[PDB]
Amino acid sequence: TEDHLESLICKVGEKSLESNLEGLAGVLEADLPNYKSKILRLLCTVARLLPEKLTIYTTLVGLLNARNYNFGGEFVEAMIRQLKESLKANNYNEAVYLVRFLSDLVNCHVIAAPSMVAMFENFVSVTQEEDVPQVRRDWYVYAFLSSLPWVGKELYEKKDAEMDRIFANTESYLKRRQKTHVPMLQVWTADKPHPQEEYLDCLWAQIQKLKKDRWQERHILRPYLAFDSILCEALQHNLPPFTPPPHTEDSVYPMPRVIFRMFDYTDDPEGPVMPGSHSVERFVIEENLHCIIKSHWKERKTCAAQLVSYPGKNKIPLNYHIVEVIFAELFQLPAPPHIDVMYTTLLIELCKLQPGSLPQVLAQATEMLYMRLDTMNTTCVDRFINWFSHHLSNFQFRWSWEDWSDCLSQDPESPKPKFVREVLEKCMRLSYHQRILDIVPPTFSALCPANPTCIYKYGDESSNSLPGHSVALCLAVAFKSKATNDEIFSILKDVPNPFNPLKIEVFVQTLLHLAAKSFSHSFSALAKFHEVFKTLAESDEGKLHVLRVMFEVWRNHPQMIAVLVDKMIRTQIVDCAAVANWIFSSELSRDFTRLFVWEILHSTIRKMNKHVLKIQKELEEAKEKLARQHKRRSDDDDRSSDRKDGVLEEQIERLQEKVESAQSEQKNLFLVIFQRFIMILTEHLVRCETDGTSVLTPWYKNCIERLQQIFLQHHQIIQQYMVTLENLLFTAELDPHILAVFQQFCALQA
Amino acid sequence: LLKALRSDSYVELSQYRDQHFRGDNEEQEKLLKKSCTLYVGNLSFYTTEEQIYELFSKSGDIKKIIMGLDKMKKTACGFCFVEYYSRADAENAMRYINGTRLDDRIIRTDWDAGFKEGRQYGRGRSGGQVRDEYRQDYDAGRGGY
Ligand SMILES: C[n+]1cn([C@@H]2O[C@H](COP(=O)(O)OP(=O)(O)O)[C@@H](O)[C@H]2O)c2nc(N)[nH]c(=O)c21
Repeated sequence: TEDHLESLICKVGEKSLESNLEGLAGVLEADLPNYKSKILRLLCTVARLLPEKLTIYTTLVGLLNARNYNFGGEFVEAMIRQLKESLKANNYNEAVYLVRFLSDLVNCHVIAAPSMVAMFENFVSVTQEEDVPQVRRDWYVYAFLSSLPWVGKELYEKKDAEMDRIFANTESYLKRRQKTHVPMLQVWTADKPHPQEEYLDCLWAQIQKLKKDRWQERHILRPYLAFDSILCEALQHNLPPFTPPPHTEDSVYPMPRVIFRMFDYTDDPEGPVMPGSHSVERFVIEENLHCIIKSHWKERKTCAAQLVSYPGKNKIPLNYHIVEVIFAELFQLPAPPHIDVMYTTLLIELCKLQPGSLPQVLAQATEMLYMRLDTMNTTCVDRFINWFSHHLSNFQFRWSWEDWSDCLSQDPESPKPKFVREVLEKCMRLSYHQRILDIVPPTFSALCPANPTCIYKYGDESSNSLPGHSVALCLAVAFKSKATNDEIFSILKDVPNPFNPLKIEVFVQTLLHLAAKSFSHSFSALAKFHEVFKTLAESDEGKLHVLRVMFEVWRNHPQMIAVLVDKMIRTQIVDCAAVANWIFSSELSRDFTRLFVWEILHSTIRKMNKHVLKIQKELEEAKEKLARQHKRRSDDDDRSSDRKDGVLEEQIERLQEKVESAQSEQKNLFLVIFQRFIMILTEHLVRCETDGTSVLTPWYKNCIERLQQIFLQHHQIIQQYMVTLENLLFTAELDPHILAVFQQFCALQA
Repeated sequence: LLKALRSDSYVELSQYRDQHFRGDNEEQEKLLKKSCTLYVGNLSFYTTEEQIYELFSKSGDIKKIIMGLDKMKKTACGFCFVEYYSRADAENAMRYINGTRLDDRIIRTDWDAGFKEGRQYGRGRSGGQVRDEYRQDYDAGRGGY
């Protein structure tokens, strides 16, 4: 039954629970003497791996501790070692799960209450440390506060005098916390419907309400209440004087967050009265549901079934909470906890799992998001754009568009009309141009996407006066005759020279127009004539000129240029630096606010980041080969491996210098983007000041938030460039509006 | 780790095997596990290379898409092969995009041993997919019977 023990441990939570707990203690006792070490490992792992039902497992420990006092002895000691090493590994996400598990144990009388108070004193005392990042101080305070709901009433009455000083110290710290990072993190800057506040501020207020009403909560479930008689005689265990690990340079702390509300109890009048925003029982609901998503993110069917059957579903309206939680996971703008596409399909299975009510609230939830689009962070809008279009894709594109009739009588660059324009454009990607026109009411015909057809400058009937037209027709027959690369050069030799920009334009326009049928034809054309592009576009400005003429060919088909540039980079036709310059070129200025251009920039960045990691990975494995051979050389004294080591020694140095070459290339890419980002924004700021116009414009609002978004999606990489950015680009002389973005980013993690 | 949490009944290979493959069963077993190409099923005949690229780009970047053409008609038979750069990226598409409606049509995905020349043509007697001949019901997406 070695494999049986872990199975039955996981079975207790699923689906007479108290009777199930009682039986579980008996079977655990039978094989405890010979499997004690293995049992401790299983309980320790499930304490951090399964925080969704930690109250269930705490009662299991209490019953085992009650029957065997010695069992609870080493288990607590083993639990501390797990916590002690977890902090050393900078794995704080489950560290809070562990400290919650310890806190709930005092309810099961496993842990002495005074010892737990001294444990929290050290956590709060971290704020008294100096020269330590403010983020680290936040986590320890968060860990203590987060565990309070499970330990609120019982711990308070025992040692109120001590923890009141603890509460004062925590309250004192929250007053002087830096709040510079909130504006980046809040999805909505507006406060009228529901304010967005930092998690500590929201959590603290909920604790105050819980403290106000004598620490009573209704949502949480406490199985140990039923086993009151048994746990009374159990002897408590005193915790060792734990101390937090000292701060180290390599230590990494979790980023600050912000919890957003999109629902109010007035939204569902007939249903159960859901907890208010500053209600502690609401926090535990979202926290459990987040862990449900975290635990079963791989299995969408299993995840959907688990959260819908959430314990205590009768008290609280599940449909409104689950929808809010999914959007909460989706709009964590630093990074969603999983792949973005997971949430789109998760709601699909949820929708079909509860067809009775969930489609109604989800439709209502979508409308609520639409009305708040006036002040929503753009990086979250793109996630909203992708989900809503995809959700419409697998629902026959059925929607009451006439409801959003207000978008027509607005500025075309206002967020609401822009949202409609982007959604239809994305819906165009999944269907036909005619298909979108049919479903949309005719009044929105102005917002319908344009027909994605190639634009040929050298058209048959356009004009014969355009330069190079005679040469252009020669390219057409050459391509249709499957000409070789060398003879293509001969045709280009006749092009007059005003490097030659004219040669690029005539070659690109003809080649793209010929391969305008599909992506496969276009990909083949570039591969077929790979050498031609490399020879012609040798200069950096020549590489840039390839993109601008390419954009003119497919201005009306954003998806076509979405992948066309991607293939060019991987074929070394144009480096990432050229693409970044092309984005901010005056040619794209009119469409700079479009969503598709930013997908280009991020895809280019990801390719550079992915490529440099692969080179680093290749260096590491080659480095380990030296370690592997040296270990074998020590074991087997072979003198013929000296030449073998020499082969890899000259190999690794080539990789090492290549990494520096690659890292410098990656560093240059971000430097170019930020350098190019400053000049455009500064130009906007000075002209608005000179002309007296308001700075807050739809163009400026969209552009400034893109600067935040690129910071957020690659903060880990940008961490290596703090010295360079501060000394060169982001300086004190810079405008405060631009510098404020860097002000919050550096304080975001440090 | 934990036995229950590590379970994911979407990445594991299906019972399908390519009988045209040169090698025994175990060769696919090891090759399928370390593979970055997956096969889709029962696409609409009117679907296009752009649509499938857009849908699967959500999981991650694509290296190459091979449309499933007819043996003789040289026309799409409602299936295609999609190849990702990294295995981890391809798993997400299999975990989530699989079973999701596309062009008002439910699609089905499965791992593949890797693209080979001449493998994109339908192996059915008529020229399309073998399942087409055994199909009996009426559907416009698959050109009728
Ligand atoms: C059902 N199915 C068909 N194909 C591919 O589709 C083409 C023709 O498949 P088929 O001969 O119609 O499949 P069958 O023998 O199971 O009836 C070939 O290129 C096959 O590799 C398939 N390819 C993969 N990877 N997985 C599948 O389940 C699958």
